Amino acid sequence: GSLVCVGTGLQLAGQISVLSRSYIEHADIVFSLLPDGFSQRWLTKLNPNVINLQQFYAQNGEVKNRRDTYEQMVNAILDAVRAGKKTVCALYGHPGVFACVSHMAITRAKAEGFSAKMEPGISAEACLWADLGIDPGNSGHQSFEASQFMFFNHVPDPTTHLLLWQIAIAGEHTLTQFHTSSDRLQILVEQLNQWYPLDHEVVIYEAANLPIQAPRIERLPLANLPQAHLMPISTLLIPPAKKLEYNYAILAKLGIGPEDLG
Amino acid sequence: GSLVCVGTGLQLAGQISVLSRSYIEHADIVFSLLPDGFSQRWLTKLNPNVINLQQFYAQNGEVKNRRDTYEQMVNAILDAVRAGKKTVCALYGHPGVFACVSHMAITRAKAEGFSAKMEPGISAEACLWADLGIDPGNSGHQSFEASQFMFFNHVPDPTTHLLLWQIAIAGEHTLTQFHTSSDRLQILVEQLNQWYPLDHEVVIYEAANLPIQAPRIERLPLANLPQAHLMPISTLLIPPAKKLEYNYAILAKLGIGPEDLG
Amino acid sequence: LSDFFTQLGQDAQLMEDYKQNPEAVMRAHGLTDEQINAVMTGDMEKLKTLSGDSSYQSYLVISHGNGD
Amino acid sequence: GLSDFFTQLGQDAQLMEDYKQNPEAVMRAHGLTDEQINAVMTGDMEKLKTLSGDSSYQSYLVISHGNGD
Ligand SMILES: Nc1ncnc2c1ncn2[C@@H]1O[C@H](CSCC[C@H](N)C(=O)O)[C@@H](O)[C@H]1O
Ligand SMILES: Nc1ncnc2c1ncn2[C@@H]1O[C@H](CSCC[C@H](N)C(=O)O)[C@@H](O)[C@H]1O
Repeated sequence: GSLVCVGTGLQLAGQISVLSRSYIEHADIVFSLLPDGFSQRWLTKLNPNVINLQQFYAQNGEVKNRRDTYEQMVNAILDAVRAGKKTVCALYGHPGVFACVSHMAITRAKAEGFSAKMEPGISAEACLWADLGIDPGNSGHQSFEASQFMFFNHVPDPTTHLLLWQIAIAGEHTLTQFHTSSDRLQILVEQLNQWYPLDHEVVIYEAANLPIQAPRIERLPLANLPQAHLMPISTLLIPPAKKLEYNYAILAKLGIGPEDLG
Repeated sequence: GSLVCVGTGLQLAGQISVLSRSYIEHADIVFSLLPDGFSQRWLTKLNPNVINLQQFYAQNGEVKNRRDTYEQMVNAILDAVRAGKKTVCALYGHPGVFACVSHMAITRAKAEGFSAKMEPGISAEACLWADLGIDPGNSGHQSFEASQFMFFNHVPDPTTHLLLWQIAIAGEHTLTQFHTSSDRLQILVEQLNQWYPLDHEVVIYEAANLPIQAPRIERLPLANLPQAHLMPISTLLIPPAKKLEYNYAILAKLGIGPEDLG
Repeated sequence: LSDFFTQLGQDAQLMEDYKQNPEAVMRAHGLTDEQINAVMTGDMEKLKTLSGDSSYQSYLVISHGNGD
Repeated sequence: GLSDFFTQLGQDAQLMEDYKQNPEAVMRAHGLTDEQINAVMTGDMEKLKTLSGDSSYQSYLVISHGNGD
């Protein structure tokens, strides 16, 4: 058996790479985690031998640690590879961007002596630069998982574009709930206030999954985040609080000044 | 006339989106900036009406500010749109990741009252996560243009995976040379030494452009960077110098501790 | 619905046709008035009901920030 | 020849998996020369560009700068 993890992108049908589509087409079996029923239909027309990974998420109000969900997803994928199947894992966006299942499956497959590789895809971050017309290189880019930012010590560079991913679960420590609470997001606001004013304009971004759908680009002051409608697919963009300032220290070592820059 | 900016990804032929390929196919004219002759041949087969933007770079050892190169690229694209052509700009990777030409063209086209949009693509960073089996979410991610890191005040979080892009021109202040010097790279090493030990393992990464080609994944101590072989396509990956540490202040406001984390 | 969306999402010619005249293209592909109204109001829940899958529940979080 | 093979292999998951199992066999069968195969196996992208018909395709790929707008 063998494993190839691919991404389907955010948009229905068209945002997959030509090669990645081919991998899905020719696979013995596909393990899927796609955004909606239109995407699921499109996959099943491409290759009818599909196991939906959606089933491993907590069902009907059960208490389930997402760590157990992901373990079950990885085990399901590996059971097909161990059986001898040419296996493809088809995750939405990029299969290895804020997604542990493909990395874990590939690590486990290599350790058990199976061919395993990941094919890059178009992530939600890739869609943001396009939709907002922002270049990550303009003043730099930082990405953190919102809950990791709250639980561990991270220091943002406020000259960058900062992305907080999974903002809808920010502070949800149990890994058993589908969303956080207004009081948790107020604590995040107060934490961000170290670098960003309360009136600092932030953007709730949602890339479209359908070709008839506009992206969500909601501009609001940071102070209003805890009252905002958030979904699991919501990303929080925090544009720069400060303009770029000259590094006179390093310019001095290079023997130049700002007037010398091309 | 109208503009669509697309990406071709890093790999020949296979790493473009299905829809992005369709945009090239149906274009009246294509302005291209692709990695090599194989990719140029592939594009010309898809759509014969191609203007190679490569021509606007300094030729035959001339002294030319890249700002003038980029202005000339944008002007060439907009001249097609103004004439009334259904115009596609096809840049390698993602057309809006560390690429000013597409964002500038789109800005200028909208201001002149033409339809302009950007389609996301698979960037060199999206390739890196797959090829190295690193998730940007695992401890977070930061990206800077290497020269901007030296010339302006940027502070890395050393718990993150840090990417310095265009490392090969780090510190080349004129924007008229194709590469920097070892002395400039040695100054970058000393600057980075505020957060990273001299013996800190860094990675020189080059995503493959051909299907028969392995990526470059060269591990070396930071100290050895100034003697390393760099190319314009080289990206410097600086893995975390420190493990994640518990944010006691926020945890207390949430009324939890490390032992409560799921 | 699913047939139209899948074509439109892959075909740059149909995409450019759609962007010029969305209502004319949706009607030419047989979309009902209430399907069109769902599109123009951006009611993604209604389109999911009309196609057959809003019974399909979809949670898309595949990672966490607790480490280990 | 060289170009047509690479363009096909880059897009076709069936040919890609055939190539992975037996690179030399798949390259011989698509008509690659011994010198072309040697360039591939030694990772010499420079020589491969020569055997394709380079005619000096010089390709500088930097489309941004860090000096601020
Ligand atoms: N449609 C969308 N718009 C914006 N962000 C999205 C999104 N879908 C997913 N995300 C982001 O990704 C998080 C889940 S992690 C999975 C990310 C996916 N691998 C990708 O490549 O994009 C969400 O909590 C959100 O922060
Ligand atoms: N093959 C490759 N491997 C690694 N990094 C690459 C690369 N090609 C380009 N880059 C990075 O991109 C920089 C140019 S800026 C253009 C990046 C391109 N739009 C993309 O999406 O990838 C290079 O200096 C390098 O840091």
